[PDB]
Amino acid sequence: PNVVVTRLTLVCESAPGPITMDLTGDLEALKKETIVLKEGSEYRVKIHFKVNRDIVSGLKYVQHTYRTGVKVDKATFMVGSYGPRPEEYEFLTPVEEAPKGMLARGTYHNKSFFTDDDKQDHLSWEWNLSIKKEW
Repeated sequence: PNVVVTRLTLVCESAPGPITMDLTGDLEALKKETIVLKEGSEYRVKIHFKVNRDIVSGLKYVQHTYRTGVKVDKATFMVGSYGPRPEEYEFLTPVEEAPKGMLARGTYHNKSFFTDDDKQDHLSWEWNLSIKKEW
């Protein structure tokens, strides 16, 4: 395909190691993968993607976050226009603060969509974020 989503990374300097998932692999297995942030960490979501053949416009990243007892949190980010090249591009969301406090720890269930104004399903995937007192 012209657009290929390759990877999700949580960018956080204070993390003791990389926080990343390979989106070219088994998507069913991503749900079991442990993605941990220390509570209160400042981080950004980084989506890596390739544009292979043709200039594209209106790319968008959508993330739905499910947390027990809370209404689903829906966020849309404009990614924009990109031309073809061999090297992947990286899109980063604005910085956000991870949840903090005893009642905010544990599991956040995410469904992510990389799409565009034409509603193409470039990739849809699930992943879980675990918020912990320590790394």
